[PDB]
Amino acid sequence: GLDKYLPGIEKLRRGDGEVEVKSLAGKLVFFYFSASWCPPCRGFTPQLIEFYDKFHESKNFEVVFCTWDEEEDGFAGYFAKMPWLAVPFAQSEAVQKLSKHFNVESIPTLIGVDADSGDVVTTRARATLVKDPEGEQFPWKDA
Repeated sequence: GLDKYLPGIEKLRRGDGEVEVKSLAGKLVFFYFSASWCPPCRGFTPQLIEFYDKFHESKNFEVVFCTWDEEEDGFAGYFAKMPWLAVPFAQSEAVQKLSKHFNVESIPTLIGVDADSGDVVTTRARATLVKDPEGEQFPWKDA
């Protein structure tokens, strides 16, 4: 189901190593579009980390950082501060195309899709998460 969003990407970053995209079977996957340079990302990222630490297991989801940073050497530093996965910096073309697919015009943006079906679940999770820190309305389904 994820083939559509990350064509021919089989591995994602996690800490200093990697995981197979196959390990996301059955999960809700949030693509998190952000950058070290983005002012509103600074305040949002820690709110997402809190939500992830509390609920990624119990609510069965994963976060995949999709960078808008264009400085390679900053990538390590910025992703190092996150607990989840990332599209590798060298697969930035895939991130750009995904950003276009979802009409991401500003960051931060958080889009949730079902890994198995590829179906879009929510496109507004950056807005809804800040008003729902306990995830009482998770996964904030689009109409």
